[PDB]
Amino acid sequence: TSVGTTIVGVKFNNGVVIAADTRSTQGPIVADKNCAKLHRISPKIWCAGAGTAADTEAVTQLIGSNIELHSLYTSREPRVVSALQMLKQHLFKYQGHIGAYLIVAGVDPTGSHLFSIHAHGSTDVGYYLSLGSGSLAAMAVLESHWKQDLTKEEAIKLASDAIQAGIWNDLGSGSNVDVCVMEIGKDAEYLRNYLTPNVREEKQKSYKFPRGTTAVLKESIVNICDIQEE
Amino acid sequence: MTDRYSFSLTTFSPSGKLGQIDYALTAVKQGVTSLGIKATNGVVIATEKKSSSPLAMSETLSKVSLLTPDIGAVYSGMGPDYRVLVDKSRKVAHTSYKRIYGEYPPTKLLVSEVAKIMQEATQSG
Amino acid sequence: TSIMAVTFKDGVILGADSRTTTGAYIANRVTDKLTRVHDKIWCCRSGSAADTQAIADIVQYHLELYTSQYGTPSTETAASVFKELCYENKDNLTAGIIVAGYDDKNKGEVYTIPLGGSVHKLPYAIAGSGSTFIYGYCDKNFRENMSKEETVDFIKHSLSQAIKWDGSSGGVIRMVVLTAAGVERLIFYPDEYEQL
Amino acid sequence: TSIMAVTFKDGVILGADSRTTTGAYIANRVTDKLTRVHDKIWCCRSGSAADTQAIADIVQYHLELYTSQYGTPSTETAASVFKELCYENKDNLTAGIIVAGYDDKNKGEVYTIPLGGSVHKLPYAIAGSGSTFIYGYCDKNFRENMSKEETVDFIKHSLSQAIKWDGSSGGVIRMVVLTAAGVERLIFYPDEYEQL
Amino acid sequence: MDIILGIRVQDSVILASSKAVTRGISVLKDSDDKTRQLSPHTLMSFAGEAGDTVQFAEYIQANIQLYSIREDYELSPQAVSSFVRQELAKSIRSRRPYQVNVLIGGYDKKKNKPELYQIDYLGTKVELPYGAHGYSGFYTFSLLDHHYRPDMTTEEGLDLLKLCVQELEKRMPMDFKGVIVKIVDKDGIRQVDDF
Amino acid sequence: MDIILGIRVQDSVILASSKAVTRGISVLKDSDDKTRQLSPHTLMSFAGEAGDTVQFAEYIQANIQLYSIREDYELSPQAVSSFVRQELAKSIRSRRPYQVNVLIGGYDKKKNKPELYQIDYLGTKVELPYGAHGYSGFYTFSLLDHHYRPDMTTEEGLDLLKLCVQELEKRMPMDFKGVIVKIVDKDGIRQVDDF
Amino acid sequence: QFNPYGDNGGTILGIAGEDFAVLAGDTRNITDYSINSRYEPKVFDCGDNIVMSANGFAADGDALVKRFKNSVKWYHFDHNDKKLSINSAARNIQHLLYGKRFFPYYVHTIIAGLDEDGKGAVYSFDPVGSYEREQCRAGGAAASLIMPFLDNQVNFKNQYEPGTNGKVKKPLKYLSVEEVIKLVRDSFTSATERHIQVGDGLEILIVTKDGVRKEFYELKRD
Amino acid sequence: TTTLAFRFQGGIIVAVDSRATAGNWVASQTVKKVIEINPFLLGTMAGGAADCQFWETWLGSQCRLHELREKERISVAAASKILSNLVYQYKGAGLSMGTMICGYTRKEGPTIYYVDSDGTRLKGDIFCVGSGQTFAYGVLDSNYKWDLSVEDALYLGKRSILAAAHRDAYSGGSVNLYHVTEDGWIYHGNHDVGELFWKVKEEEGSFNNVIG
Amino acid sequence: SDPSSINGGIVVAMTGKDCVAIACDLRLGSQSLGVSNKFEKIFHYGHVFLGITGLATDVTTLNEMFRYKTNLYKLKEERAIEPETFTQLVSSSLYERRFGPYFVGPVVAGINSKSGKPFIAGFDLIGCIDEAKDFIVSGTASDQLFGMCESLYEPNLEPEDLFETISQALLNAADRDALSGWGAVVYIIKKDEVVKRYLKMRQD
Amino acid sequence: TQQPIVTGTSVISMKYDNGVIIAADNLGSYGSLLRFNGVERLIPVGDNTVVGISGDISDMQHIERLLKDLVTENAYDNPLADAEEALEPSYIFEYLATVMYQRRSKMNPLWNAIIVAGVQSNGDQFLRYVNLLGVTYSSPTLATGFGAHMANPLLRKVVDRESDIPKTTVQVAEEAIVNAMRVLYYRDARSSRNFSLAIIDKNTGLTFKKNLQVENMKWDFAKDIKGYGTQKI
Ligand SMILES: [Mg+2]
Ligand SMILES: [Mg+2]
Ligand SMILES: [Mg+2]
Ligand SMILES: [Mg+2]
Ligand SMILES: [Mg+2]
Repeated sequence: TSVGTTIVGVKFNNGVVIAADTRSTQGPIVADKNCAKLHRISPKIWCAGAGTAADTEAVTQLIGSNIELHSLYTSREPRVVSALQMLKQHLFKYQGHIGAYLIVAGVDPTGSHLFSIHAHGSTDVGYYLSLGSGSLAAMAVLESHWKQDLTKEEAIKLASDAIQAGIWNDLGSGSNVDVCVMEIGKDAEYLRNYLTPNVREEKQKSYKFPRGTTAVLKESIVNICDIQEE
Repeated sequence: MTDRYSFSLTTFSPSGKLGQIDYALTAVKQGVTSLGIKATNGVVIATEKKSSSPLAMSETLSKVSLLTPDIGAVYSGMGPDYRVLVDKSRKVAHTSYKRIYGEYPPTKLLVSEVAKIMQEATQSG
Repeated sequence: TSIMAVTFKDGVILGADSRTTTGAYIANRVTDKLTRVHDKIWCCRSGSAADTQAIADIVQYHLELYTSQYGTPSTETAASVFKELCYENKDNLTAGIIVAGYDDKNKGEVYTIPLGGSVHKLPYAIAGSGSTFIYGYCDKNFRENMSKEETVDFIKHSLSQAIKWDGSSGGVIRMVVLTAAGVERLIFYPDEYEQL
Repeated sequence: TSIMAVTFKDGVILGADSRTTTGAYIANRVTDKLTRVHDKIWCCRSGSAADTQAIADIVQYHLELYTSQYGTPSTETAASVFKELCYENKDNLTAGIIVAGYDDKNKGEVYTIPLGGSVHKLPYAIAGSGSTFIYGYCDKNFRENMSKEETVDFIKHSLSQAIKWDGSSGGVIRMVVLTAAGVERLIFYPDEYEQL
Repeated sequence: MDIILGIRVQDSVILASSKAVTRGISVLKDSDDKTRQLSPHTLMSFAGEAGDTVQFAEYIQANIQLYSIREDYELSPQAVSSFVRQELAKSIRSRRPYQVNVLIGGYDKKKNKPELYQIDYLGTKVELPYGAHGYSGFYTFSLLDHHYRPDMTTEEGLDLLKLCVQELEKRMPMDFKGVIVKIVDKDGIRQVDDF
Repeated sequence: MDIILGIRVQDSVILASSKAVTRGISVLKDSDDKTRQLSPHTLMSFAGEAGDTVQFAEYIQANIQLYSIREDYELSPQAVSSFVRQELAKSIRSRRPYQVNVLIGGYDKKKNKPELYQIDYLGTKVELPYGAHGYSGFYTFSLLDHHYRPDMTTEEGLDLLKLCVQELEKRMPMDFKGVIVKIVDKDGIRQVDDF
Repeated sequence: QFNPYGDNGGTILGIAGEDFAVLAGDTRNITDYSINSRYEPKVFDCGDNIVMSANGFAADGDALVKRFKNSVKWYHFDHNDKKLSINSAARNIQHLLYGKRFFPYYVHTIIAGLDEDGKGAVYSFDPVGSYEREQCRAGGAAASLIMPFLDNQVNFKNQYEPGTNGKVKKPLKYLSVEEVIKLVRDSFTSATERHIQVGDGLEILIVTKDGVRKEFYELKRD
Repeated sequence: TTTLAFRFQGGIIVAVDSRATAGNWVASQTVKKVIEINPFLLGTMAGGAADCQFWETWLGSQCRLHELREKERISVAAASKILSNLVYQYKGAGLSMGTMICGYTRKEGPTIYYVDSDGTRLKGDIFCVGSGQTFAYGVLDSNYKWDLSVEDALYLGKRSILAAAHRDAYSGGSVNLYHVTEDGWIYHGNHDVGELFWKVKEEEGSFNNVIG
Repeated sequence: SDPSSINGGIVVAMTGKDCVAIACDLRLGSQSLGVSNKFEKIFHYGHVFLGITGLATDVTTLNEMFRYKTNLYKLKEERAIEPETFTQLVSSSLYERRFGPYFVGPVVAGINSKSGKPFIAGFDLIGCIDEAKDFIVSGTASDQLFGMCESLYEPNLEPEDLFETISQALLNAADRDALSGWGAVVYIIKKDEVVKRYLKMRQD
Repeated sequence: TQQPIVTGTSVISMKYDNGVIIAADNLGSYGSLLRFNGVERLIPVGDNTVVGISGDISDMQHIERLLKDLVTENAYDNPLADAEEALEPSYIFEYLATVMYQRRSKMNPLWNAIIVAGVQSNGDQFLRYVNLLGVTYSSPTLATGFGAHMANPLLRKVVDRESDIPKTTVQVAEEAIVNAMRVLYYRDARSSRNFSLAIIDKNTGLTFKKNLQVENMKWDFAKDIKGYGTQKI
């Protein structure tokens, strides 16, 4: 299991919202400071992934691909329960070896939905969920401020506040907050870098070198063009 | 059981004709007219919705089909053959391209894949 | 997990807590462990959540296909399908399932399928980590042919004690009542059952 | 092993089964697990028989030497001596002891000392492998200030259930009653308690 | 087996390989030739796990001889080395990998150049002026780094090789029973029978 | 260390011990003398774990030299060997045992007889006409069993010893860098400086 | 099984100037993926114009600093209030560390100050007491991120004078205290960006002939 | 690490590299692997850095106590044996030491003892210890003579460390040279391997495999 | 034992104003033993550049595999593959070996021939894409490279300034790694000219 | 070396303008068995200090006796035992920290995590942590076990740095602590509803609250949750 990440999902009046931080790590080292953890399965079905990053990306693309073909075959817009069933049966078959822990949310003709799924293939239903190393920090905020019949504005606020708890308190999480809002009868709105509370301060010094600082042995032009005419 | 027809059903006649292909083209000739026109800023494809009965809801029968978000298809000939080819064309755009390059295939290459499927039904057992 | 199923005069009732843990962390405090495999055949799940969900989904599929061909399956038939999956795949599964159903011919029936994949038809059954603490209580307090209200009280009191002592159990007490009249869901909150 | 001690109006009663096993073999079916460390301070032993016998013998020695110097020790003092031995030698011991005694000033008192060597003063205590199955029953049925006859029934019924479910428990139910009137031994045979 | 050395000079490649074969406690043979001629102007020496070494070498030899007959043409040293690398790279993820390290010394008749390729059992290929496998490089590379020149004659190469073997015979704990030395040049392959 | 041999002939005891010292990868020395003179007519050779060998040998040497001064008398080879055995037998049940095997070659001036004692690190003592430790016996004992006579001269003993060393140099995988040979007789101890 | 050791993260940095020395360290204390404290001082004034930090397992770190401070106190008692010179302190710390050779203080220790000629001094220790006087030394979690930068910007490694193309090295000109502090701040700002255990705050202790001065700077708290 | 010491007509040459590594990470390029025991005795650092540092400065203290008590310079034999007997007491506990104790006295002449943490104590003419020892041995063995001049011997030691520094990944940084005479050791400077390599390559014509 | 650190080596890539730079060391070793100082880790297929660190046999294999695949791509597509597309191909190819992976750390660098936009990307051994705006690092001295890049890098550097920045980032990172060094190469890539420069560095 | 048998879960705490607050539940767990339901894990020392302890209960009872003995010992030959020479929170902590580190150094630890909360003679707030390893640290908010993961994030929203302490009243601080205890009851499988809470204020002294309960719980939303994906009934 790769350690990191804070992701949440929150149900509201007329839809569902998911959110995530933007830090990806390899051990104690930050590989990418502005990672995109909110993945699209279909236009109005989005998921966020924790655990092995390649697995969350790969399993999302595969099911997303099969969901698209299914949608074309049936002449119907994809359902969240289909994505859930296809994800869980794939993950169960690989007995946890595909380290994908996902929060799946979306809207479809049936309504708005929010599920979690765990690498071994178990799934859960809820009004508010959290996954990743910062899930306990996030869940603390959710358990403190969640109520029934939240508005769109209240749900976005709660979701991002839960991610912030992860950002500040969990070492596996950091940088920015990404948000995606899926409302019934509307286009899903992906809000990349919805919050940016971690811009690096200006450095004390410029480290631009004088030209000719580096010692060079040989120079040559590299032929990137194809074999030429004449 | 088992498919015991492992031999070609399309073969060259003494004159060099592939009979089954010619006869397939004859079936296409009997089919309802469809057309395509290319403009500078777009392409149009069109056909007639020849409804078999007025009790039939001809909107439920799609002769013009989306293959990818930027590619569409229309036909003339046997409808059921077209329908299964659209299913195969949609899937092959993903399996042999989108799952590899993370983008939809260019028109010419998807056409190439559909062409290959149709060629194989002309030589396979 | 604390789960049980109890036959009574008018049929059978399934009961369960709502806590799911990952170690000492409660991953879900409002879980639904009472799962429908047919209209009036339900089950209580214990063990691996992934395994028991996978098994239940396969059983639901089997009984749906059975119904399309041969009409409504018996509770025994449902228990047999559960057993077949649990027994044949015992090496790769961690699943303890109680099957409960209502026929009109057979009325309320309960079958328990422990870890090894054996089947045991019983008047009532208890399972899950919390069940250990109520073997004494349940054996002393169970009677055959109880009323609906008595059976609800029996399950409510039993699971109350299981929750009290077992850290892996908790949350709400969910119940599903299976009779000729239909299918009724019940829920009981902490403030109710903790004062019993 | 199934052991318990219960305070009541007139004092305290200790209860125990009589089975001792080596694996699945019953090495002794008529064991006395109720052991005297002073005239009206007794204990119930669970865990390693060698360890608990060694501890009890040392405690009996300590309380005998205490009595010669300072007069009759309190039940708290006896519990403290047990704890000192169990805590300080926790790495090398497997002992779960319930201490029960009667003072005239303090009346009936019960102290339980689990594996780690902590002390817990309680109205009643249960321990041993069989105790797990009667947490529900005992919690539901215990009342403070019961009569002698009620407390005997409570222990008899409780250990009956523990014996029924736990293979490591069985044989006769032994009891020792501690009151101002003195020390009374009771014994109850299988044909009596199995039909409860 | 143990020590295999290679050096590419002006007009030839020289391969030196130990003669000992040891079955744990006893030295069973002291005249073993750890090499196979793949083609008239390409020689391969080898060391690694018992049985696998000869099995691999003869398998490669058979394949190159087959190519030579089919095309009536000798593959370049580079082409042969790439074929050998692929076979070892294929082998490393097999059920039971070939535990074989090789040196390929060849004279390219088209370019009129000697070429030495070092390939380990993983399929790690490098073209070198001089190379070795195992611990051989640890004792010899400091001498080769010092004395080696790209314009050396064959006789100078043999003298530098003697100095390398002398250092091996001094500081190595194992008795490898001397080396068989072979030269690969424009005229083909020949063995130096006094070394 | 590695090979230590002993042979008792008519009028002397001959001990042969290898010269190599190997620190894993490299041979650090090729002139090491694996022996200590315990008294004027008693010599001990040794092999085993590094450090412990020399530490044990020098400890024994110090003790025998102390006895010699205290009593103004040289202990018999038998008496010295018994003392050495006891020290090793004591050591084997210690916290950290001496991992040292020894040969004790002495000339008993009272009986006018050469004597060879073989003692391993457990304290297992045997008096022998010829002996060894480690794998040395496996290669040499068949030759000694064939040629050995109790009435051999010192020169014949050295010749039989040469045949043993030649067989070791042929069939042993390790290069032990030859042997230092010492003779113990009525006149004391001396080293054969050409072998 | 009981593990007597732990890892409290943290990163420290010592630089010796011409007539000054700085010892800096972040103020974040952690276990696994949790923050224990955003401000837990790690660099200490030990008296006699010496500053010290023992980074790694904080319990051992606190124990060592405490015992060294105590050693300074007793050095004054036993040797007529003589000032403990930085070289003498360094040798003393070696013996404190090597005393637990077979159950080591799991820390990387750095001390800073001035030598007996008034020049800047930094000493660096491994867990079991091997030490050396150095010009520049980072310790702890992000040491591998900081040292290469310092090799380049303090010692001008791989930098040559323009026009000569590798023939003439960039001359090693002396840095002021203001210049060193700039490099320290940029080292920790960069480390904060790329290492999860580095952040919250930066505390720098500066040593001169006038005494020990402190400077504090905020670091990112994510 | 690469350390060497060899005896010759003019005394002893001691040469060492300067690199310390923790796994693949280069901890230091400025490590001192020659321990100045006293003005007449030198020891080399290999294995455990602390073990070598600590116990060889301790050895200096024992040597100082010896000459105070006996009013005479300690022999290299006696100095080396104090160290070997000490580490032998700790055998099994996990000390890590591979060192050359080097000195030049009246009674002995130039003397080198290889001392090891498993109790080994070997007198010899040439010793080389560390991860790059095999490379340095090659240059030493092929160029060593007893009748080397002090200048040529110093270069040989420098060149042998350079050989190891080039090929061994865990050796490098700089070369430290010492010359041990009867009147004491003399330091012959710190030589950066980066600058030394190119200098030697050009002047010597060696390392033709490397482009410069 | 650890396959990703048997051979050693590093790769770093950076973006600048209308340009990208990719650089690598030249070492191949067998743990402590240096084996080759000419083992280049950067390859190119048309105008797309690929650096690969890790196990050297897999470095060679993957180069041959992506040459294979980009050659077929070009024949069928009738155009050279673009950096964005190639990145997805590298990701797909690595993930197909999910449970028997190539032990590598690939790095893509190039300029899109149609948009002119500079592009860099990095991968773990199993295909996860890191698409950073600023810089990508890989290899046994990746920690050191992260430290160098984070402090030395600034956006919109001109080609000849970017050369100095990336060169100094590589050099000083390699000199703090035992298994990296033995020479270095830097590619400066513009929309229709690429310059390759071998750097002078210490050889220990 | 041992293993904890009977255990206590989180201890949580924070500073406010005039003092400190500390809280811990009344459960003594025996693995997953919620064995003992009336365990006091906050132990007051004098009228200025409260020591909160998690982990092994047998070791907690041992520490409880050490503190009791410390008060006895301080009173010996000490006329100012209830005035200038009374035990300070800083004295009590340093003593415990010494013991904890010594015990871990003998490879025989007291298997606990401890938070010492109090107010010093000069009115300064004292809050510091120590555990089985002898590791110590201070912070405006401190918590052990689960509390570290779930309580700290909530408490840090009230006091995020040192300058927030004077702006935080006792009512706001207690509210935050009580909410955190509810969150822990929702999410920690080894927690109980019953807890104790102690306030040490420089003006009003030590207020020790027993038999507190988690209240205002949200469970109603559970009735709408059905199945684990597709189930509607
Ligand atoms: Mg029984
Ligand atoms: Mg023997
Ligand atoms: Mg964070
Ligand atoms: Mg000594
Ligand atoms: Mg090197």
